[PDB]
Amino acid sequence: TNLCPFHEVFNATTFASVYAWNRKRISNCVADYSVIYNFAPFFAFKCYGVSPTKLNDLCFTNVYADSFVIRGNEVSQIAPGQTGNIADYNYKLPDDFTGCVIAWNSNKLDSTPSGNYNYRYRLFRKSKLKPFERDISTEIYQAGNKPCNGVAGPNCYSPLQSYGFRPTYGVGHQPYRVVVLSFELLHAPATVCGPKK
Amino acid sequence: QSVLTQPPSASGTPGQRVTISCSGSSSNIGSNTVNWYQQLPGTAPKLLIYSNNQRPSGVPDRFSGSKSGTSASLAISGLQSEDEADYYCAAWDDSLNGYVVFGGGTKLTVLGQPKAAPSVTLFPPSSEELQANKATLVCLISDFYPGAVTVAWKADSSPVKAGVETTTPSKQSNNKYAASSYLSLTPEQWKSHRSYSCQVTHEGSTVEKTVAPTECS
Amino acid sequence: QVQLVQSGAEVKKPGASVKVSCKASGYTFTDYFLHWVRQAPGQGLEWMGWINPDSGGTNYAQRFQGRVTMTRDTSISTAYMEVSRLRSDDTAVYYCARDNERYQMQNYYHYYGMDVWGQGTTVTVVSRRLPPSVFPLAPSSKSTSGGTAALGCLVKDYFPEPVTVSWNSGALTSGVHTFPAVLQSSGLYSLSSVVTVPSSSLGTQTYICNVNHKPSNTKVDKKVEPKS
Ligand SMILES: *[C@@H]1O[C@H](CO[C@@H]2O[C@@H](C)[C@@H](O)[C@@H](O)[C@@H]2O)[C@@H](O)[C@H](O)[C@H]1NC(C)=O
Repeated sequence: TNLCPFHEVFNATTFASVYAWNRKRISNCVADYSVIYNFAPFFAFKCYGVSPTKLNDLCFTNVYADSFVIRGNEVSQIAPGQTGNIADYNYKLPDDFTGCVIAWNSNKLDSTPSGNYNYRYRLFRKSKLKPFERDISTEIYQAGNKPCNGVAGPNCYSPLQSYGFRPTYGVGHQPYRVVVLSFELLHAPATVCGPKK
Repeated sequence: QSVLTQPPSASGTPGQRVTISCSGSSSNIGSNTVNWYQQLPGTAPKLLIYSNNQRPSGVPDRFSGSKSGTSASLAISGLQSEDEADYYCAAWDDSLNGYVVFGGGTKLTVLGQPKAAPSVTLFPPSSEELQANKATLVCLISDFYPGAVTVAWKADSSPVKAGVETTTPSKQSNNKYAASSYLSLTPEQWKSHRSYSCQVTHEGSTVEKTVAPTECS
Repeated sequence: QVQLVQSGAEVKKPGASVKVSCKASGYTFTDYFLHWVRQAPGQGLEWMGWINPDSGGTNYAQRFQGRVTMTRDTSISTAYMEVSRLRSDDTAVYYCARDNERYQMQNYYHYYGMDVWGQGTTVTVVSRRLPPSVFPLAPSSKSTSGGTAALGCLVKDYFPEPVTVSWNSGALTSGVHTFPAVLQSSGLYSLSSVVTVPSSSLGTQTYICNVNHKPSNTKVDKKVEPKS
């Protein structure tokens, strides 16, 4: 009977950085995905492992909403079988991904004339991320054989970098708020159904 | 199944910086994050490090974590006496269905305590115990540092061999060590020797208390 | 108060079964996975498995796959761990620890650490349980300087661990030093408790050591009389 708090995830005042993406489990509610369309035209509304015409006529054990902020030229990485700094080092989707990716422009909220600093992304990693893995480790990246001793320098780079979102950037470099809706099926009674049951 | 290798022991004086290594493989440390735990005696483990180098809320900044290849390391700068505990590393191992692997653990000893001579108390067999055809001598050693003593019993200067049971040294509440030794005797042996001594040798010096079998005493 | 409180100590015979409880409070019980870690005496930590209290899914270690069953009761926010065919090798402290990553997806699990830990449940696997023989260690006749005397309490030939010793039903705590037990060649345990008291109190104050050996359900009170 209760509606799923999808609006709370999309209407957050400040979104999380991609290296430290947020996650909320949606459970025991009616999932009417029309509530999210109060958020303007979407730059991307792509679903995988599921029929988009069935999004309001399906029951699942749980639904997961992962939210973060990337550049425009990086939204294509939030998809199964993709490469790049976001997919390799920040947020990785599995090949058998069952869900939808929803991205909209946030230049008017996530950019300042001086340059947004809190929105950061990981630039270096010794290995690619596993699907749905999260890396918040803040160690200096040792590119060579010489240890780094905890300070950046030659062949020793800080792993996290800021976007520096300014309003006068091109749309490819402007901030975009992404929400990844994950549909979970386990051998357990379903707690999230659509309005059409 | 897998084993994370830690040094069995590690030491350091107050104020120094101690490191504890954690050697794994490619399917555990080389593939996943490393977390660290501190365990005081008689206490559940406490999370000190997670996600390689992150500290939980309330964990002092003098604890530092690092990961490199298939190895990890915990660094305790500004060592304090309260940091004397067992320290464990752990990581997920992707092999088979996956499992958490704990390291063998490393016992940290904060050195620097002054020498303490062993305080020895010796108890003769009880009157109520002697009535049960059993005799036991109780020698109790306390308030000594470092924790390494050897116990030698004597029966009228004759070194008694069998019948002795001694514990291993164990920490007290005042960071000093304690131990105890027990001598088992038949009431006939108790009424066959004129005196019994408990000799406790600690760092060269020896402390000795002596009881004397006397009837009605 | 984010907390994990476990059930009391257990003593079982080889071949029997034990079911340990782990009750969660201060957080949504189904938000976090629960791990089970045991620790043999004087040994390190051993991982037994995790259970997802949202679904009931488990992941047992290969060593315990077959003898160990983890269950959940979301109604009372309690997780259960049941070990079958208990061996002597199973004598250990059993902990329940909370997985420190919220909202895990069971089919895409990632282990980052264990933040909240329970106090542990001691499980002792023994065939026999023998009660202790408590004897008084009377204070010496020679009154040493400082006006102090050493009253003792000898807890002898008991199995298995542990025993607790108080003095005067808990009224006397100052100067009490309960020594760790010795493991005799007979396989039994024996320890001593000693209290240092003023020599002038030996004629005005009663001293009774209270020895409790829960593995045998015996509570013995013994007075240590000034007696030479
Ligand atoms: C979304 O949440 C809004 C709360 O945002 C608050 O108000 C704005 C004006 C800023 O001051 C911001 O920093 C504050 O946190 C609600 O006002 C709003 O109603 C919500 N969205 C919708 C569609 O109702």
